[PDB]
Amino acid sequence: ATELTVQSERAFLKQPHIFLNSKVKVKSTRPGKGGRRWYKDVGLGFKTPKTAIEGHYIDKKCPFTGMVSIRGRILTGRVVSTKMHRTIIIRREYLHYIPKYNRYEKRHKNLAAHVSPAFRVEEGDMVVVGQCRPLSKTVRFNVLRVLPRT
Amino acid sequence: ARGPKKHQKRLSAPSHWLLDKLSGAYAPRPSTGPHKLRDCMPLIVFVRNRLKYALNYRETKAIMMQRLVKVDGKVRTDITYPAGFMDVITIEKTGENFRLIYDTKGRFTVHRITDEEAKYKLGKVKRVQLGRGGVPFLVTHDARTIRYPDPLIKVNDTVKIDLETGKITDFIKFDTGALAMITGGRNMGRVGVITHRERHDGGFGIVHLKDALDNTFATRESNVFVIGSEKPWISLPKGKGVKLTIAEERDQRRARALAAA
Amino acid sequence: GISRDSRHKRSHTGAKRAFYRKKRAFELGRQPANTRIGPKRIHIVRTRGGNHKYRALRLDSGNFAWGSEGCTRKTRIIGVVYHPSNNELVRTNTLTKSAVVQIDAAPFRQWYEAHYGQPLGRRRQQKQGQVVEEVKKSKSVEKKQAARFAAHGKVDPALEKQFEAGRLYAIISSRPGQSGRADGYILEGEELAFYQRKLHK
RNA sequence: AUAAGGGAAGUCGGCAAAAUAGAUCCGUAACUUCGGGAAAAGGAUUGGCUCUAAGGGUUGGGCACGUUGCGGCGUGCGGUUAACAACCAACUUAGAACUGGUACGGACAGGGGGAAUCUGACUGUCUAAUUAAAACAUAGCAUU
RNA sequence: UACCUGGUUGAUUCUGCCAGUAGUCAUAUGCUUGUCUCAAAGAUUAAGCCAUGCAUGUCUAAGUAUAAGCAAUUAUACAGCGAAACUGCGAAUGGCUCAUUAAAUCAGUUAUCGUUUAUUUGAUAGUACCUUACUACAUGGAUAACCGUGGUAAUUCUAGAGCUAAUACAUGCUGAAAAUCCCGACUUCGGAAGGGAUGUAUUUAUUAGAUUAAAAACCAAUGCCCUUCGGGGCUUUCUGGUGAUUCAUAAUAACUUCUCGAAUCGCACGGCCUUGCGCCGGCGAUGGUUCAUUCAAAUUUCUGCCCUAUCAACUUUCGACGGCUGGGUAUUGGCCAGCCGUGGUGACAACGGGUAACGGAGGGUUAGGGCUCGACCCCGGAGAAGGAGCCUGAGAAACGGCUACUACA
RNA sequence: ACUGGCUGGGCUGGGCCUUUCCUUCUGGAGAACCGCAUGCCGGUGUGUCGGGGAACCAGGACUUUUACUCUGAACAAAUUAGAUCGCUUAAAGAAGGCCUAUGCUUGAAUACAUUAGCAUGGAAUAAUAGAAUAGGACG
Ligand SMILES: [Mg+2]
Ligand SMILES: [Mg+2]
Ligand SMILES: [Mg+2]
Ligand SMILES: [Mg+2]
Ligand SMILES: [Mg+2]
Ligand SMILES: [Mg+2]
Ligand SMILES: [Mg+2]
Ligand SMILES: [Mg+2]
Ligand SMILES: [Mg+2]
Ligand SMILES: [Mg+2]
Ligand SMILES: [Mg+2]
Ligand SMILES: [Mg+2]
Ligand SMILES: [Mg+2]
Ligand SMILES: [Mg+2]
Ligand SMILES: [Mg+2]
Ligand SMILES: [Mg+2]
Ligand SMILES: [Mg+2]
Ligand SMILES: [Mg+2]
Ligand SMILES: [Mg+2]
Ligand SMILES: [Mg+2]
Ligand SMILES: [Mg+2]
Ligand SMILES: [Mg+2]
Ligand SMILES: [Mg+2]
Ligand SMILES: [Mg+2]
Ligand SMILES: [Mg+2]
Ligand SMILES: [Mg+2]
Ligand SMILES: [Mg+2]
Ligand SMILES: [Mg+2]
Ligand SMILES: [Mg+2]
Repeated sequence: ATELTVQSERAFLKQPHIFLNSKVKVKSTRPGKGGRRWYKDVGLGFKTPKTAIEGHYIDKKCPFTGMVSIRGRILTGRVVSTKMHRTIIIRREYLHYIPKYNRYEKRHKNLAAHVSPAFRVEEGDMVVVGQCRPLSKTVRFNVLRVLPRT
Repeated sequence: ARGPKKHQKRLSAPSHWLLDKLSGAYAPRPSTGPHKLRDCMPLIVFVRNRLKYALNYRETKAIMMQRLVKVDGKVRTDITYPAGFMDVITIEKTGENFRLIYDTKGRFTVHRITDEEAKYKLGKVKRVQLGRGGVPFLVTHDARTIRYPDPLIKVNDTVKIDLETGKITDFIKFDTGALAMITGGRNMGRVGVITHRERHDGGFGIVHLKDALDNTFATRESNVFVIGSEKPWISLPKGKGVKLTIAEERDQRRARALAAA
Repeated sequence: GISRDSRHKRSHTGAKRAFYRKKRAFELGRQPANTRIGPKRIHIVRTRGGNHKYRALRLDSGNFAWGSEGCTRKTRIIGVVYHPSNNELVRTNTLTKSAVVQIDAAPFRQWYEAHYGQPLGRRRQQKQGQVVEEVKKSKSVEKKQAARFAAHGKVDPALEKQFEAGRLYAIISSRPGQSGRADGYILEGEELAFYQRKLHK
């Protein structure tokens, strides 16, 4: 994503329990242990994006550098709107079977998901989403990977 | 609904209890305890409906009052006490011991066992870790917790319990080539040897077993009950849990009937 | 009373829901308690499951921690100076979590004098009003103290002026409405400089 | 100019008097030549004191040399300050706490409204000194 | 059991409807009525109104007994049965009904690494010092039942006077060592006497919670053994779990109108010796901190509900879509309070209006495909004339619990 | 009671070579084939053989994606179909039976539901992506 500055708000944003002003200097490879930026890997064969490791953004809803875990069902859909702030709307299509007429009909549903600043998503992109804890009234999913465009 | 329920309506009880649909409107409603409500064997049902020792309900609670019968070596004083898989009930006065174990048709049956070897059990571990103060501990399927275990023992294994001192005498690893019995699902009573295990990331793996008659079958890991690697430690009931189909079942009943008379 | 269910809201399509059931014992709410700085006053409340909570109405002291050294001493609170949520809360001297406050530096200065044998933030030398010296009854202390001073390091320039005045800025990290405690740590460095830049401009 | 209770029972007839009245925010029917009716009808707020927020102007931005006595220039050549620093200036709008004999467009200034019928389309004009109207005029139409 | 017949015309063949025929765990009604196995029944119209009687209490050898209570007469503190009453638990389970309700309830399938949890079952807590000491061979005041004296036509209404109990209420000490971090009286420069703290609960800050190919080279600080006296080396403690966490757990500096770490009760009768009311010693009721389990509960992912367009755009006054900081709740969350963006659903039927609509398992009718019913014995949800508010308690927004209004009485 | 046979008919495959055949690592485990000592009469049980390395197991790395179909797991008691037992038959019920017993023994099954969700094999039929300003594949 494109963010001009990290601190552009009334309060100060910082990762919880990450001590940042230490008198003694020690260099460690561990992300959060030594006192530098913290990150981990969610799993399910999903690789942490490179932009996360060196980025400076602060987010309490991103699956990376955040306090949210990815667990539950994993879904796919079609992106229809990405012009609001830190939230996307996805459309999923399927076929319902009517037994009496022995043929199908198409149906669709709309879904809302949270997009991390690590990724940059535009219209007409392939996405994979995973279940998470309630982040809002109608937001319960998080994007994990964006497939290349056709 | 303003709290938890305390009554269980007859015609809704588990099928393997074998309760007649007539002669009353209610069921024993086993009390809370160490075993799951869905798959348990109430002591009143076992004593009255299987052994036929007590005619009806009224004297059933009188029978326990003399403390003659005990389970797992410890006396229990509630009539609706949930007994379960592998549990051993001991009656000193008559001189025999019973273990609650599934038959080949998926219900509890009476099974005589010898007194000298009927004094130990074995159960699967649910989770292993260190508790307060750094002391490791494990909990089995019958709510037995034991601290300071063998560090090689891991989750999903089974451990042999003395039942008198609660010490870890022996254990069985969970791997291919072991002999297991299924404890949940439709495949009740089968006995097989673990062939191989393939896991799916995200939970709910499946395992494939094979019967003595070259049959093949699969079941969830939560439903497998390993009782040995070879020469199972416990004494299996008649039929060894092989589940011959109806063709041989029909052949054998007339075959033994004609042989006897 | 107050209810915290979502039934009375309206669905995301704009539809209006219909009456379903009366209010339930759970999903309830409680009257907020606005903590203020003054003589201590705490009330007990019997919460769900038979436990208890503590409504804090007035407090005057709490634990605050110095980051690098790692010491926590009980002291008194001077006043609240900033709150990211609402400005009217700030001046009325009402205290909640994540409230920037100002604290007395006497206990920390005395502990600093005892732990390290050097003076911190003294521009009263022009007045010489409170000059006093006590003979120290040993010689083994200097090698340990100079080792600590030469190893640990020196304090940043921002913090001694605050100790000279005797007041320090801090951020509350406790839950006054939930636990009845005002706890935090003294804030310093670039994170301090952000607040100093915002406070007076 | 003011009047207890009733509120047009007075009278040819509500003649005279009373009631509503500024600004901000809600809400607004039948009918219609779709422009109106509409300020329709009908409701809420309005002081003092102490604060917060928003709406502007002016002057400054790198090297590399040559005249003129640290400065105005002459130039050549890079970057768009992740917009900073100082000074100057009137009013208009929104929000909060406290306060009072619940009062606050405190004097002045300042629309009563609704349901229908007859008649002329409307604005306009005339009997100066008893009649301002349904009378006259008007655009439109038709004829010689 | 995959079936048809009568009716337009002077006569004929068709489309087309009217009539006949059969089933119904489908209701009402008429005539008639001997026996055997089983037995539904004020749902439909009025979720309209109710006289009368009942529907929730409870004791063991084992919480509290001075009944001017009975019965015996081994217990001069008692010992049986024990009225009454205090205390503990249940009374939130059962039973009835279907008014409202059209993504609401519900069904199948997932989840709680986002919470509470009576009871049952299994494990589990050196009060370091306070308070030399308060007594530890054991702390301190009320109250019931009760005697006796009253008020009102009236109730499961009560006053004042005199006594006494707790497993009611309120306080409070006794079986060890090692260890840890500060301060250090002391000076020789290496060291060293001594002081204090440290169970558990609560809240905040900080540290550890390792990996999974190897070989050198210095520099600074700068360890032993062997020893030739220059040196040769150099070898090296543990560290759990999930697909995934700030997880389980450990350590440091402090804090608290602040918990717990046992002043309870009864039936069976033994051992030692310095022989004193001396010491030690076995089975069970009523508890108690944390973990595990059981009965669960609240939220939560996906798909699936009748007719209607003479319902086509809806939502944000006074949250409608999302971001940030907080408050509140057992916890997440526009649930609420402030600031900043302008969003969200729809012809793939949104929104609204009707329903003589509780949903499902399922009933009736059959070649197959279907049509229709489902208040009602099984599961889930809601209600007790209509609205709201609340105490006790783990659990209630309870009505065989209380408060207030409206209508009846 | 009942065995052989028939280049019997197939039927389901499982290997091959045809320009195609089948990705990949580590670790465990571990036989076969030849041979050995001793037993014996050219190999074996020894195996505490070595030139070994079928097959398996536990773990790493990649593979167009849907629709579709086969086989599994999970899923309610009751009900429907349906097996057994002469309540004197039957509607029902899950009971009972056996010489003579101061005893023994069994049943109380099974398939379907069918929408959505979770795995496995097949790769026709119906959609989708890939190298053209090479921004393409390999060492
Ligand atoms: Mg899991
Ligand atoms: Mg008057
Ligand atoms: Mg008057
Ligand atoms: Mg009037
Ligand atoms: Mg009149
Ligand atoms: Mg008159
Ligand atoms: Mg007038
Ligand atoms: Mg008006
Ligand atoms: Mg009008
Ligand atoms: Mg005002
Ligand atoms: Mg006015
Ligand atoms: Mg007329
Ligand atoms: Mg006119
Ligand atoms: Mg005139
Ligand atoms: Mg005039
Ligand atoms: Mg009725
Ligand atoms: Mg009624
Ligand atoms: Mg007694
Ligand atoms: Mg009805
Ligand atoms: Mg317990
Ligand atoms: Mg008590
Ligand atoms: Mg749109
Ligand atoms: Mg209804
Ligand atoms: Mg029903
Ligand atoms: Mg029900
Ligand atoms: Mg209720
Ligand atoms: Mg109520
Ligand atoms: Mg009643
Ligand atoms: Mg009730």
